[PDB]
Amino acid sequence: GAMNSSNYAELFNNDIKLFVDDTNVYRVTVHKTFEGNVATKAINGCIFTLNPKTGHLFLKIIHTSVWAGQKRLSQLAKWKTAEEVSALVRSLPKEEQPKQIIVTRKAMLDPLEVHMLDFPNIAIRPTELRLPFSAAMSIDKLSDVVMKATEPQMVLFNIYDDWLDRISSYTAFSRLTLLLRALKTNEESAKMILLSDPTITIKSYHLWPSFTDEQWITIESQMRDLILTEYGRKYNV
Amino acid sequence: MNTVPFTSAPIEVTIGIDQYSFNVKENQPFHGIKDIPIGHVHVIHFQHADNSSMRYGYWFDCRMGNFYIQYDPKDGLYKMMEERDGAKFENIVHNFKERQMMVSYPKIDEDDTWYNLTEFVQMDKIRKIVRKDENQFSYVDSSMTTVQENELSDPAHSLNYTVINFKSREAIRPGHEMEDFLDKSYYLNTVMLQGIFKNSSNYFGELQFAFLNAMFFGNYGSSLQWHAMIELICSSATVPKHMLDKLDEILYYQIKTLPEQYSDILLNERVWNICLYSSFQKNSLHNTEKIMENKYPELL
Ligand SMILES: Cn1cnn(Cc2ccc(F)c(Cl)c2)c1=O
Repeated sequence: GAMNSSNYAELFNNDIKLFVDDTNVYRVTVHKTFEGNVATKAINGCIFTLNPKTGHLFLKIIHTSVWAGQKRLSQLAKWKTAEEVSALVRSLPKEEQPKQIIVTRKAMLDPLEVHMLDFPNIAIRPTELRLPFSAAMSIDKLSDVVMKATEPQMVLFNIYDDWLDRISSYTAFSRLTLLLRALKTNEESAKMILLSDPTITIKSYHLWPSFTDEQWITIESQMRDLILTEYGRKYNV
Repeated sequence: MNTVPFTSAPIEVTIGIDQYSFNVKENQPFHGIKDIPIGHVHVIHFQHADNSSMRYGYWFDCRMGNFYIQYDPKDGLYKMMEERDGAKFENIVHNFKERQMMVSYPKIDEDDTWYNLTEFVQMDKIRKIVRKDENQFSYVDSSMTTVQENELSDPAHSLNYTVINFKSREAIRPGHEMEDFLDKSYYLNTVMLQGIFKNSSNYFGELQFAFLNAMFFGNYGSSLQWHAMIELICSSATVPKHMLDKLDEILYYQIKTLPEQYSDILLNERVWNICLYSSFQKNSLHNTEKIMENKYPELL
């Protein structure tokens, strides 16, 4: 059934699973035409497919060429997402295929179910959680590879850097969600915090700064304040 | 005109014959039903006074044999049987008819309701859905489950309707996932029509038979089959014009006949609103939409 507050720890057991987020697959800019009408221009997007136990991120770049000549693009985007996820599963050896795929939006359920009819043993699940994966394009290196792509491409990341060397997957997932919740609520502040230290470095092979344990506490604390804060500035509390 | 004589009526029962019905009191002098129109299937059904639970009945065609009803006090129901001795049947029937102990199938001569509800229903096909090949008539009741329901327990007592499943490999061609799910024409026209049913008449016949088992017996599994076969057509962008026109007539008379106070349970909101207002065929069911909107506008 649905993934929610009450079965949260299942993500970190030893059953392979993936989250699929489709919020950044079909991205547009809205602009005015010479005649004073409105039109859209597509820009490159990505599918965010994440193993929450390992932090492996299969970032499928959706190049704007895939929309050429197509109608009903918001609907196609969900099927295109489902098609790329089921291609990914088919490319993996059986023992690496997920036992569950959890979609962050319910509108992906039918598209993925249909593309996965060949895999009746993979449970396709929604969730009641308001996960902040849409903010993945606020991570500079992710945003950069998506915008630079000139063709369809799959890029692999570990969204946890080397954190699992020191913390558990439960705690790494929780840091990830805080960072992204922060980025979603106030990207400028969020980034000011992370890059607040002129002496700190993000490794070439990483997405986030190389914080010490103690520095992560400070950072995580500052990201909590931000999320509470913007909650005031937005609600006047 | 044919006759379904009754040996007697030992328990109080409500008897249904096609869309008609009447009450018989315990040990009332009653020896069955006469003047039944030849050329159509018929259904004679039962609801005991003491247990409105379980409505059961028999689908039959009088052209296929001489049939009668006798209550069985061991199994506790009115059972259909075949009299193979034709002369004896005639002597027995003629005797009940002269003593005026039979009710008359009460067909108004303007009325084509029963024809319209059974136009494509054929006893040979019913007997493939209801497997019991040693009888020429077919028993159905409220509790019988469908082959698809058993996939989701006694196979011999099941309703072997054609399995429709919109999220199945049968329904979905590899590489046409989105196409085949949003426009089921391939599944309707090639898989089901050309492949399984062979023609639209057999399709409509199963559809009409499912509805009638729903209406007369509250056989949930039939209700599900009926809606599924409607929805498969409505969700197909490409349907022969003749099938659409015939479908409109078929459903019009089903909705016209449905007991008003059963529409809440039977009629599936999602399927009808989709079929009438969102689907490819939203503009092709004028008669059905007009009767639905004037009779059950709550549901929409
Ligand atoms: C009179 N008696 C009583 N039972 N049997 C068989 C039977 C009975 C009633 C009928 F309506 C028919 Cl068709 C046949 C019989 O010979």
